Amino acid sequence: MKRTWQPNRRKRAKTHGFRARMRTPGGRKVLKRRRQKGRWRLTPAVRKR
Amino acid sequence: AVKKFKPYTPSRRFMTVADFSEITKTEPEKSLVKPLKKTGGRNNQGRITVRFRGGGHKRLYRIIDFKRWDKVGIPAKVAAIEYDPNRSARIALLHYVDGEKRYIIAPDGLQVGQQVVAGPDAPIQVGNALPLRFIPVGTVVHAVELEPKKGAKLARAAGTSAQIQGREGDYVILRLPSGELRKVHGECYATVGAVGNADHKNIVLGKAGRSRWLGRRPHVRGAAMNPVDHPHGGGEGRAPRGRPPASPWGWQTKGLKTRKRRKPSSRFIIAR
RNA sequence: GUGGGAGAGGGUGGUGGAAUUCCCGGAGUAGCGGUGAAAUGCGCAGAUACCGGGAGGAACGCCGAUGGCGAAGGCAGCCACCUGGUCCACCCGUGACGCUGAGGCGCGAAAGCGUGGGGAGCAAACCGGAUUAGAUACCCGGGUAGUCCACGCCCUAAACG
RNA sequence: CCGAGGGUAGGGCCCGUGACUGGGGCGAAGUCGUAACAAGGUAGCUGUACCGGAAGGUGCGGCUGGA
RNA sequence: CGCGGGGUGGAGCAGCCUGGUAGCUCGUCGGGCUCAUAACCCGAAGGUCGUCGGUUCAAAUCCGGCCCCCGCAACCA
RNA sequence: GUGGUUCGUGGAGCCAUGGGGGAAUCUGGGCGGACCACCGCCUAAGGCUAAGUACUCCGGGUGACCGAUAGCGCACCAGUA
RNA sequence: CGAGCUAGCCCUGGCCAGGGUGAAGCUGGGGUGAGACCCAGUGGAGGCCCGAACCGGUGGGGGAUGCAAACCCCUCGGAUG
RNA sequence: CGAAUGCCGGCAUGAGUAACGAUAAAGAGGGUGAGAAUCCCUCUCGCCGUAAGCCCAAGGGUUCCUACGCAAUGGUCGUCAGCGUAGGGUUAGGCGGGACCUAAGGUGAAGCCGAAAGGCGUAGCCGAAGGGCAGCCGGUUAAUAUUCCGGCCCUUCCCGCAGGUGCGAUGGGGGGACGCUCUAGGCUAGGGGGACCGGAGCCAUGGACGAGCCCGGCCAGAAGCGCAGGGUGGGAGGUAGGCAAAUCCGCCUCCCAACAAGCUCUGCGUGGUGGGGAAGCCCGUACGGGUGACAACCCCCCGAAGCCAGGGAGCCAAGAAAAGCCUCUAAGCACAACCUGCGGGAACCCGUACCGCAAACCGACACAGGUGGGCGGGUGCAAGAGCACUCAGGCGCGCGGGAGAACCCUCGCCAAGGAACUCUGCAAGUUGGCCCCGUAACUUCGGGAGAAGGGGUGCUCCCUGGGGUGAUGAGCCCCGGGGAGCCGCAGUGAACAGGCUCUGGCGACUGUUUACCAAAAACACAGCUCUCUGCGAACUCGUAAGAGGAGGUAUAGGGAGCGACGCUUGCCCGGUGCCGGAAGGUCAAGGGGAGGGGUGCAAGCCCCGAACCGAAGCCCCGGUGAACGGCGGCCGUAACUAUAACGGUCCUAAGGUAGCGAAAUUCCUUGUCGGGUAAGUUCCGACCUGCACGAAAAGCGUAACGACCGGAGCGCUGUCUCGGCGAGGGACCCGGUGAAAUUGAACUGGCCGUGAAGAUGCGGCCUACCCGUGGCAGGACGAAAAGACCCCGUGGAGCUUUACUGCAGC
Ligand SMILES: NC[C@@H]1O[C@H](O[C@H]2[C@@H](O)[C@H](O[C@@H]3[C@@H](O)[C@H](N)C[C@H](N)[C@H]3O[C@H]3O[C@H](CO)[C@@H](O)[C@H](O)[C@H]3N)O[C@@H]2CO)[C@H](N)[C@@H](O)[C@@H]1O
Ligand SMILES: [Mg+2]
Ligand SMILES: [Mg+2]
Ligand SMILES: [Mg+2]
Ligand SMILES: [Mg+2]
Ligand SMILES: [Mg+2]
Ligand SMILES: [Mg+2]
Ligand SMILES: [Mg+2]
Ligand SMILES: [Mg+2]
Ligand SMILES: [Mg+2]
Ligand SMILES: [Mg+2]
Ligand SMILES: [Mg+2]
Ligand SMILES: [Mg+2]
Ligand SMILES: [Mg+2]
Ligand SMILES: [Mg+2]
Ligand SMILES: [Mg+2]
Ligand SMILES: [Mg+2]
Ligand SMILES: [Mg+2]
Ligand SMILES: [Mg+2]
Ligand SMILES: [Mg+2]
Ligand SMILES: [Mg+2]
Ligand SMILES: [Mg+2]
Ligand SMILES: [Mg+2]
Ligand SMILES: [Mg+2]
Ligand SMILES: [Mg+2]
Ligand SMILES: [Mg+2]
Ligand SMILES: [Mg+2]
Ligand SMILES: [Mg+2]
Ligand SMILES: [Mg+2]
Ligand SMILES: [Mg+2]
Ligand SMILES: [Mg+2]
Ligand SMILES: [Mg+2]
Ligand SMILES: [Mg+2]
Ligand SMILES: [Mg+2]
Ligand SMILES: [Mg+2]
Ligand SMILES: [Mg+2]
Ligand SMILES: [Mg+2]
Ligand SMILES: [Mg+2]
Ligand SMILES: [Mg+2]
Ligand SMILES: [Mg+2]
Ligand SMILES: [Mg+2]
Ligand SMILES: [Mg+2]
Ligand SMILES: [Mg+2]
Ligand SMILES: [Mg+2]
Ligand SMILES: [Mg+2]
Ligand SMILES: [Mg+2]
Ligand SMILES: [Mg+2]
Ligand SMILES: [Mg+2]
Ligand SMILES: [Mg+2]
Ligand SMILES: [Mg+2]
Ligand SMILES: [Mg+2]
Ligand SMILES: [Mg+2]
Ligand SMILES: [Mg+2]
Ligand SMILES: [Mg+2]
Ligand SMILES: [Mg+2]
Ligand SMILES: [Mg+2]
Ligand SMILES: [Mg+2]
Ligand SMILES: [Mg+2]
Ligand SMILES: [Mg+2]
Ligand SMILES: [Mg+2]
Ligand SMILES: [Mg+2]
Ligand SMILES: [Mg+2]
Ligand SMILES: [Mg+2]
Ligand SMILES: [Mg+2]
Ligand SMILES: [Mg+2]
Ligand SMILES: [Mg+2]
Ligand SMILES: [Mg+2]
Ligand SMILES: [Mg+2]
Ligand SMILES: [Mg+2]
Ligand SMILES: [Mg+2]
Ligand SMILES: [Mg+2]
Ligand SMILES: [Mg+2]
Ligand SMILES: [Mg+2]
Ligand SMILES: [Mg+2]
Ligand SMILES: [Mg+2]
Ligand SMILES: [Mg+2]
Ligand SMILES: [Mg+2]
Ligand SMILES: [Mg+2]
Ligand SMILES: [Mg+2]
Ligand SMILES: [Mg+2]
Ligand SMILES: [Mg+2]
Ligand SMILES: [Mg+2]
Ligand SMILES: [Mg+2]
Ligand SMILES: [Mg+2]
Ligand SMILES: [Mg+2]
Ligand SMILES: [Mg+2]
Ligand SMILES: [Mg+2]
Ligand SMILES: [Mg+2]
Ligand SMILES: [Mg+2]
Ligand SMILES: [Mg+2]
Ligand SMILES: [Mg+2]
Ligand SMILES: [Mg+2]
Ligand SMILES: [Mg+2]
Ligand SMILES: [Mg+2]
Ligand SMILES: [Mg+2]
Ligand SMILES: [Mg+2]
Ligand SMILES: [Mg+2]
Ligand SMILES: [Mg+2]
Ligand SMILES: [Mg+2]
Ligand SMILES: [Mg+2]
Ligand SMILES: [Mg+2]
Ligand SMILES: [Mg+2]
Ligand SMILES: [Mg+2]
Ligand SMILES: [Mg+2]
Ligand SMILES: [Mg+2]
Ligand SMILES: [Mg+2]
Ligand SMILES: [Mg+2]
Ligand SMILES: [Mg+2]
Ligand SMILES: [Mg+2]
Ligand SMILES: [Mg+2]
Ligand SMILES: [Mg+2]
Ligand SMILES: [Mg+2]
Ligand SMILES: [Mg+2]
Ligand SMILES: [Mg+2]
Ligand SMILES: [Mg+2]
Ligand SMILES: [Mg+2]
Ligand SMILES: [Mg+2]
Ligand SMILES: [Mg+2]
Ligand SMILES: [Mg+2]
Repeated sequence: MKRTWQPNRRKRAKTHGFRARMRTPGGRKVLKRRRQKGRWRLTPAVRKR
Repeated sequence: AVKKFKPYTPSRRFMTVADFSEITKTEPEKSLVKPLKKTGGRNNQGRITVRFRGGGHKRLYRIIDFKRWDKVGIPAKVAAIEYDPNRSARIALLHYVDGEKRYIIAPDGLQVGQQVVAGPDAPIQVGNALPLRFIPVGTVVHAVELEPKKGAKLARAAGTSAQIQGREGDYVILRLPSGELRKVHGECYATVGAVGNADHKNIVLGKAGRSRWLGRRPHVRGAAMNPVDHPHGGGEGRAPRGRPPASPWGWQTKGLKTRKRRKPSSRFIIAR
C-alpha cells in the first residue's frame, strides 16, 4: 500500500531547512553539534529550482 | 411558518425547515456594510479549546450595527429583510436618509418600507431605539446595552425579548430572556419590540447531516470512552457512572454552580 | 325595505379594582395552622398578628333575579373595534320564492392528547398525619400533571324540559 | 384459433380444530369486606381521568332520578 | 466441601455481646355489651429455649460434638 | 515565607532574602550561636584590583602505553560509505 | 527531534459514466360561501434506489523463507454525500 | 577460552535441493558474431486497447542521443541494455515561476507577557495548481522546440511627433466577486454515412468489371463583416453619509428609457494568406525517405460534461481576499502631467534532456503493491468511462527443452438421489439484462416492490403512426404499432447483469471503528431530559500576555446521560453528592492581653501566655433521583382436594408499579405444555417456580432499513452417498543460475525391559548386504520464539477509589 516516504522538496527545506534550524534555539544547537562533529552536510540536501 | 416534508426518505419526514417568506426578495447580501471575511476555526492558537466543531458550510460575516447612538436623530427607511448565517435572528438592512446603509437585527413586526430611528426623541414603535430611561415601563424591547456606549448584548437571539420592570436611581430594572431581573443603567439604548422569527425554536433538524451543515461534528458521551480519557469510562457492559456525574475535566455537572462568587456585577442582579 | 329596541350571543385588542401566594423592609413577640378532638407541619435561624413596598397568575363581589342572550354546548368587571341572531312599528317591495331534512358539512361542557408558553390559588395521582378491626377512603398538612393562554386533535355527557 | 380439464404461483371469503388466554352466562347453605336503597351513616348519578384485593375511591365538569 | 447467620409459649419476633431477672403483638380460655356474631371492654392460662455433653455456686446467655434452616464463595487453567 | 552554612526547626544565631512594619549618623550601627548583663571584634547597605589556581582545540617533550578484531569511531580522502 | 505515514481542523482547487424513482411548487379541471381537499399535466426533490470510475474491506479460497513486513483471485458495502 | 540463543571475520550444512516474481505464447527464415531460445531484420501467431495507448504535474537527476565495449549489474543467455568508457544533447518578452496581488498560515515595527531561553501581536512583509496577464499553425535534429526557423497576431515599458483633457494618490468608491442540484438557445471539439471529389492498385477459390474492394477527403488565419451571447439605463436639482477632499459613490426628487434599442465585451463562423496531405508501391537502415499529388480538400447526420459565462430556474446549509481595471478628488503641479493614434527603440533572472499507474517516483529488488490532472477512436449489447472484439499505439511481462505419475493450485462435466455433508447450504451452483403482464401481510400512506409469480427477446417479407435536421418534402437520424412467414436443442444464442420466502432477535434508518486476526448488538446519529452560564459569560489551553468560546448573548453557549418514532417512566432523600440555610457548635494565621518566666542595680530589654474577638470548611437544619443509589421476610386462612382475594407478626429510608419474563438475562435445565419433524439440548408460541428482567447504564413495542445474529421452507446443486473423467499452471526428467531456517559430534533398526518416570545410543533377544530417487508424515519429546497461562521478584508500567502523601485548581 502507500508508504511513509512521500518526497516533497518544499516540505523538506521548509522543515529540516537551514533557515529553518537557525530560527529556533534548539535547532541552532542542532547545527552546532553537526558542525562540531564534522558532518559534511549540516542539513539535508534539498534541491532543484 | 416552518415548512414540512412528506416521508419520501426516512429522516426527511421528521425534518423541518424554516420559512423564508419573511425574506424580502433579497438573498444576495450587501457588500460594503458587510460582509467581511469570517475566520472560521474551532480552536485557539494551536490546540482545540471548544470540542466537536469544524466543518459545515462556508460563511460570510454580516457586520451589523449594534450601537445605534451612532445616528441619533437620523431617520432611515427599512429596505430589505435578509438571511444572516451567523445568527438565529433574521436581519434587516436599512438606508438612512443620510445616505448611509447598515444592518440591524430585525424585530418581529418591522415591515419593509417602514421608517425607523434612534435617540432621546424617538417614537416608541417597533424598530426605534432609545436610552432605557425614556422607554415606557412595561414595554417589551430587544437589543439592550449593558453599559452605556458598549454596544447591544441582551435579547438578540431569535425571537427573544426583555420587559422593563421599574426604575431606581440612575438604573432601571429589566427581566432578561432567562428570567433574571437585572438593573441596567438608564443610558443604555435598547431598540423596542421583540426579536422576531420566533418559530426558530421549532425547526426539527432532521438528520445527522443537518447538524454537520451548521458546523457541529458528532458528540461522544463520556460513558462511551475509557477511564483514561473521561470519568464515566469502562469497564464492562456500559455502566452507571459510578460517581457524581462529571465533565471530561472532572467537575460535577449535575447541579454544581459556576458563577464566580465575589463578582462586582453581583449587586446589580436580583434573580435566576 | 324604511325606521327604531333589549341582551353575560361571538371574536380580537386593551385595561381596572378586590383578595391570595411569595419577595424586601419596618415594627413586634412565644406561638401560629388546623379538628369532633387532635396529630403532621409552621415558628426565636424572628413564625402568627400589623404596616409599607414589589412580582405573578387566575377569577370578576354589590348590580344579580325566581332575569336576559344563544341553535345547542354555553355566555357575567370595564372600554373599543369587527360580527351573528332577535323583537317592535310603518303596511311600502317581491310575489308561492314555503316545511321537513336519509348522506354530507359545521359547531360541539368537561376531562383527555400534541407542540409551545404560563403556573398565584386549587387540585387527580402521590407522601405524610389522624380515624378504623383493617382506610389504598370520607378528615388534616404537603403536593405533580391538570386547571389558564396560542394553535392543533379529541365528538363524550343525567348534551335534560 | 378457441376449448373440458390437468400442473404452477399468488390473493379473497367461509368452515373446522389448537397449548394457553380474555371476559361472560349459570350453578340451595364456601372466603373477604359493605359500595347502593332512610341523610345508606361521605346525597347519589354521570362523562372522563388517575388509583386500589374487591366492592370502590378521588379529581374536573355536569344533572335532580336528592337536600 | 469451605466461609457466617439462625432454631425461644399456638404464630411471628425480642431476651445474651457486660451469666442469676424470659418481654412484645397476635392467638387461645373465662366473663361483659348486642336479639345474635364480629369489633370494643374486664380478667386468666401457656415456654424440657434444637439436642447429647461441662463451664461455673448458678447457663436461654460461655465453650466444644452432631440434627435440620438460610444466605455467601466453588476462581487460573 | 524560604534559601545558604555541618545545621533535616532543632535551644537555631550568623550570611542572603519574596512578603508586612519600618530607624538612627558616633553618646551612631552589626557580630562573638536563643536572650540579658559584662568584656571584647568589626564599621553594612557603591565599585575595581594583578599574583599563586583550573582547563588542552593547537605546538613540543617523554613512556616497565597500543601495535591494524589493538590504539581515537578514522594509521587507508571518515564523521565518509 | 518528528503530523512527507497516520488522526483532526484551516485555506484553496479538483472529481463522481449511464440508468432508474418521482417530493414540493406550478398549470388546468373538480369542489365550496370562501376553504380544506381530489384529480390530471408539468416539475426534478432525496444522508433516494441500480451501477462504473473512485472509496472500501463482507464471506471463501490461495499466499504464508510470499509478488507483498497486509498480497492476489472469486465475492460483497457505498457511490449528490 | 570450550561453552555466555557471547562479539567480528571466514567457511560448511541443508542441495545441485526450493525457487528463477503473473498461465497475455510464441514459431520460423535471414544477418552480425569467438560465442545467439535471449541482439538486429523479415514473415506467421497471441495480449492490452477509459490501456498494458498518448499528454501534464510530483518525484527522479544524465537515466535522453551516438560511438566503443561485457568484467560485474540483468533472478538464464546476452554481441542487447535503464550497464561500463567517451563526446554530443535541453535555446522562450507571449508556455511555467519571478522584478504583480492577496487566503489559511507564517513572520512581525507599535505594543503586551514571561527567571532566561522565549510567548502573544491590529499595521506592513512573506505566503499558491486562487485572482491578474501578452502565441497560434507547420518545419526541420542522432538528441530541443508554443523556445530555432517559416507564416500570421500581440504585450508592456522608454523616446519622439499629432493632438485631446485640469493632470494628478500607498487615499474614497465601483468592479474584480464566487454556494449547490437542475437546466435553456446557439456553437465548436469528437464521430458516423456518401450514390460526389481524389487515389497506387486488385478480379483470387465456385459467382462478381461492379453506384466493386481497399485508402483519404482538412488545419490554423488578424481587420472587416455575419451568427450566437454576456455585460450595462441616460439627464438634471438636493445632499448632513461614504473617517481630509470629490464632479465619484450612496441617499432622496423631478424628467426621459425599459427596450439589451444603443454602445461595448467574448465565443463562433467567413476570412488576405501560410501549411498539411492516406492506402499501396520503390527503396537500405538500428528507421526515415521518395513516389502516389496540380491529390481531393465536397455534402448530409450524430454531438458535447467543452465554448458564449458574470446564462437562467429552484433550493437551504446562504456560499474568500487583495491587486490589475474604470471612476473620484488631495497635497502638488498646471512651459508639468495624463488620455488617444503613429513610429522608432528596449524587454532581465530560473525551468525545459529523459522516466513518468512506472525497470528512471514511494516500497532494501528491473518487487503482480501505491501514486493528483487531461485525451481515451470504432462496431455491437436498452444506456454507459460497463462488457466482448478491435483502431491508433504499445506489449508477449529477461531462464529454457521435455515428459503427461501421486498430490497441490485453478478450471470444466456427470448417471440416480438429491443438504443425506457440516459448527453452519460454508463453498459451489440456481437465478440474472431489457420489455409487458401481475404483485400479499403489514404499514409511520412514503413504503414493503425488482414482493412473489409469469410471458416476451433471433431472422424475413408486408402494411402502417410519430418525431428531429432539412422549406410546408427528399434523404439522413431517432422512437414506434400491426400483419404474414423462416430456422435452430437453444434467439440480452458469445461477454457484462438478483436465487426467492416465512420468522425471531438486535439496532431505527444513511453513516463510524480496532491501518495489520474483531464491521458488530459496539460508536455516531436527529430527538428526549437534567445542569451550569447576564457576558471581561460559563468552560478549555497557556506561568502570564493572550486566544478559543464568539465578532456568539437563554429560541444562545458549555457538561452529562438517554438515543428516530408510539405508549410510558412508578415508591425511597435514611446514607453519598450537589442545591438552599445573614442562627448555633467547632476552626488556622492574626487581634487580645489576665498572668508567669530570663536577665539587669535600675529604666529597660527578651521570652512564653488564659479569657475574648476571629473566615471558609466540617458539624447541624431543610430541598433534591431523566443526581450516586435502593425498591423484604416467616406464618395462617375459602363446605373434595388444590390454591389463597382475607389476616397475623418482624424488620425497613421505602418494600419494584405498569410491562415484559427458560430472555443476548434461567443455575437446577434438553423446566413444563403446545407447533414445526420420520425423529427438533436449536427454533417458534404458551405457562410463571424471574438462581440473578423492569422503567432515561431507560421499559415494552414498531413500518422501514442490515456484507449483523438464530430458525425454517421452495428452488438449484460435487456439500454429501462416493466418487470418476477432463484441462492448464506446478510436481517429475534434461541444460543454465542457484538460496534458506536448522545443525555437540554420528557408523542415527524392532519388541521387551531399564533408566529423572515416553531409548537409535544402556540390557536381553528378534531383525537387518552397500548407496540412492520419488512420495506419506508416526518419531527424532522435530524447527520457530528465555511460556504470553501459572507462580515467584520486598521487578515495571496502565487504570480506580471513602489507600497514603503531596500538587494544580478552587
Ligand atoms: N349471575 C351472577 C353474575 O356474576 C357475579 O356473581 C357471581 C358471584 O358474585 C357469586 O358468588 C356468590 C357470593 O356473592 C356470595 N357472597 C357467596 C356465594 N357462595 C356465591 O355463590 C355462588 O357459588 C355457589 C356455590 O359455590 C353457587 O351455588 C351460587 O349459585 C353462586 N352464585 O356467584 C356468581 C356466579 O355464580 C355478580 N355478583 C352478579 O352481579 C352477576 O349477575
Ligand atoms: Mg472586501
Ligand atoms: Mg494554544
Ligand atoms: Mg505558533
Ligand atoms: Mg421541540
Ligand atoms: Mg453521543
Ligand atoms: Mg471502549
Ligand atoms: Mg490523551
Ligand atoms: Mg478518570
Ligand atoms: Mg455488566
Ligand atoms: Mg463508570
Ligand atoms: Mg346550563
Ligand atoms: Mg303592499
Ligand atoms: Mg335543515
Ligand atoms: Mg370538545
Ligand atoms: Mg378542557
Ligand atoms: Mg393545598
Ligand atoms: Mg370497622
Ligand atoms: Mg388533602
Ligand atoms: Mg377458549
Ligand atoms: Mg362475611
Ligand atoms: Mg353503606
Ligand atoms: Mg357512596
Ligand atoms: Mg368520576
Ligand atoms: Mg488466566
Ligand atoms: Mg535548610
Ligand atoms: Mg541581627
Ligand atoms: Mg563575632
Ligand atoms: Mg555568646
Ligand atoms: Mg578578577
Ligand atoms: Mg607491545
Ligand atoms: Mg596483520
Ligand atoms: Mg581500528
Ligand atoms: Mg405533483
Ligand atoms: Mg433524479
Ligand atoms: Mg444515495
Ligand atoms: Mg450503488
Ligand atoms: Mg567451560
Ligand atoms: Mg536443474
Ligand atoms: Mg530434500
Ligand atoms: Mg523435489
Ligand atoms: Mg523446482
Ligand atoms: Mg519472469
Ligand atoms: Mg550513469
Ligand atoms: Mg554497441
Ligand atoms: Mg548474467
Ligand atoms: Mg560480438
Ligand atoms: Mg537508451
Ligand atoms: Mg551508458
Ligand atoms: Mg510576491
Ligand atoms: Mg494575513
Ligand atoms: Mg510570533
Ligand atoms: Mg498579523
Ligand atoms: Mg504583499
Ligand atoms: Mg500563481
Ligand atoms: Mg503567462
Ligand atoms: Mg523527444
Ligand atoms: Mg484609487
Ligand atoms: Mg478599490
Ligand atoms: Mg468518446
Ligand atoms: Mg473464379
Ligand atoms: Mg479558420
Ligand atoms: Mg467627507
Ligand atoms: Mg507523404
Ligand atoms: Mg448566474
Ligand atoms: Mg497590499
Ligand atoms: Mg480628474
Ligand atoms: Mg530585473
Ligand atoms: Mg520533452
Ligand atoms: Mg493518470
Ligand atoms: Mg530481481
Ligand atoms: Mg523483469
Ligand atoms: Mg512495479
Ligand atoms: Mg488512483
Ligand atoms: Mg447496456
Ligand atoms: Mg474494460
Ligand atoms: Mg450428479
Ligand atoms: Mg440429472
Ligand atoms: Mg443435518
Ligand atoms: Mg452426520
Ligand atoms: Mg442456519
Ligand atoms: Mg453462499
Ligand atoms: Mg428481522
Ligand atoms: Mg445499525
Ligand atoms: Mg483488524
Ligand atoms: Mg479505514
Ligand atoms: Mg476574548
Ligand atoms: Mg470571534
Ligand atoms: Mg445545551
Ligand atoms: Mg446509553
Ligand atoms: Mg446506548
Ligand atoms: Mg425512576
Ligand atoms: Mg439525601
Ligand atoms: Mg436517597
Ligand atoms: Mg434531607
Ligand atoms: Mg451548603
Ligand atoms: Mg462558620
Ligand atoms: Mg421463564
Ligand atoms: Mg417440546
Ligand atoms: Mg415435540
Ligand atoms: Mg438472570
Ligand atoms: Mg438492564
Ligand atoms: Mg434507569
Ligand atoms: Mg434502548
Ligand atoms: Mg449500514
Ligand atoms: Mg457493513
Ligand atoms: Mg434471517
Ligand atoms: Mg432441517
Ligand atoms: Mg427438486
Ligand atoms: Mg468434489
Ligand atoms: Mg494438467
Ligand atoms: Mg523404552
Ligand atoms: Mg537397545
Ligand atoms: Mg555402544
Ligand atoms: Mg509434505
Ligand atoms: Mg518443539
Ligand atoms: Mg523463561
Ligand atoms: Mg513486600
Ligand atoms: Mg511510562
